[PDB]
Amino acid sequence: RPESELIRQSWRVVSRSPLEHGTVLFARLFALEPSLLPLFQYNGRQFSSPEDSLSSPEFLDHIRKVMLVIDAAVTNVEDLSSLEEYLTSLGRKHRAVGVRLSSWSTVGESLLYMLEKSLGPDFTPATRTAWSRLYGAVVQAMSRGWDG
Ligand code: HEM
Repeated sequence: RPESELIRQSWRVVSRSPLEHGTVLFARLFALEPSLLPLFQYNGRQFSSPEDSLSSPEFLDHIRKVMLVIDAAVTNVEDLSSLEEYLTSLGRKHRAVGVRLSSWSTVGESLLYMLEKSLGPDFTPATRTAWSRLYGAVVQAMSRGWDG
């Protein structure tokens, strides 16, 4: 695939500094869908504002976890079937946390925004298409966690 190469090349730029980039992803996400903010319940407390989340070590650790799952998907882009069972359980966990299926599309748009802003001119419509497809496939596996 030429898509798989576009993904690997674009990810190299981002994975240089995963917290900085994942911070962008989450800041964008809460800008679009502020109702996701209460789902992060560290020590039984909710964040009042999006900027509160950025001072939480647990929240920042979650950004790292996110970037690592995406790294795994990129590493396995040629065959994502090997992550399917893991992603299904990840889906189930997030359903339990309170993430709705519809919110995954917002996460996807936030990921695309982060890529667009990091790559600028290098974020070509083919790169965008490749990432939408990869992310779509991740979500599809995760959505198998919603059957019950
Ligand atoms: C709306 C988006 C999301 C919300 C509200 C959310 C919320 C949470 C919460 C509350 C936890 C449990 C506490 C913690 O470990 O920090 C969690 C765990 C986790 N999240 Fe997310 N999350 C989101 C998106 C994602 C995405 C997109 C990924 C990866 C693609 C991801 C990967 C993880 C991982 C790997 C864990 C640890 C799961 C485990 O093994 O127990 N999360 N998430």
